[PDB]
Amino acid sequence: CTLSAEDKAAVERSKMIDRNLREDGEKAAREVKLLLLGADNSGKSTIVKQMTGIVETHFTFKDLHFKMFDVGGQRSERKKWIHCFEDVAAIIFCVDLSDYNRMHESMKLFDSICNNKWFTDTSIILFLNKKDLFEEKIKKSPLTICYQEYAGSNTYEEAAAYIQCQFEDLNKRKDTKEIYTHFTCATDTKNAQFIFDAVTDVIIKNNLKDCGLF
Amino acid sequence: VLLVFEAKIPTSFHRKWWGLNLQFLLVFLCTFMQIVICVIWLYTAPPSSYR
Amino acid sequence: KEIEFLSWTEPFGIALTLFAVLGIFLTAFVLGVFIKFRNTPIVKATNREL
Repeated sequence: CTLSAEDKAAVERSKMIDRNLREDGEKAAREVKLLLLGADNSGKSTIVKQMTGIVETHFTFKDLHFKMFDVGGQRSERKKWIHCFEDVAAIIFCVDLSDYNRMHESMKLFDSICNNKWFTDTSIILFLNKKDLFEEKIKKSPLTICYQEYAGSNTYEEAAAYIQCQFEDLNKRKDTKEIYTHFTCATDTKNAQFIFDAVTDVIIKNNLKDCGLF
Repeated sequence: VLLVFEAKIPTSFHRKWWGLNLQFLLVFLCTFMQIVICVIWLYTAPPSSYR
Repeated sequence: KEIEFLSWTEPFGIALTLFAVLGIFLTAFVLGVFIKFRNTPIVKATNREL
């Protein structure tokens, strides 16, 4: 080499920094990122019992780390900060079944997020929170409160089926995404397991798509 | 197909052992032994017609 | 003396040649159908180039 001693020492320092960057990147690679969205009353803050900037939550279930980001605090225009979340595994959308106006702007937000120009290859885990409470409420009063055009009996089955069919029918990019809908019980113990299953399935689909086998 | 389906790692973007066109190289590597044996056979003892 | 070998004109040779030609045609048809429906999920599931 034509270097001096100090130049060689600087090169050695740079190599050490490169090694540290490699280890940190490989460590950060072993994680799953989720975009937690929904109304303020949806219950997103209590979605997983395992537990102003972006709201961040982290949990590990069955040897898999998950970082959920809530970005409802950011009240600026979403167009100029939504591209920072294009490289995430899935969008977890929580809907409040009981409240009617809440679920209405929940449909608005669902359509807005699903029809973005960035999230054209990402899927939604749709948690229909407040299942049985809204079931009793719909026993008391029909779904005509918000879904006025909808015609159905007072049974919970028809109303819940219509609501799920709606929330899946606002979707337009059905070619490269798939919604995973889950009726959320008050004491549901399958939430983390459901997220695990959905993440594994979508990662398998991602392998299939890059390898061209899908 | 097996390697793609089995790996549970979230970071499966690494494709240095599967995908792209390395599969063609592996096929050629498998057939290289037969090519070599045929070459040696035809250079050291060629078969010939007999009456 | 008579010379003995497998022949192109003896009946067994004709049968073997016909069977080989039939196999060639069958594989050609398979390749043609694969190329025609190249962008379909069943065809993409099996590695197309391979």
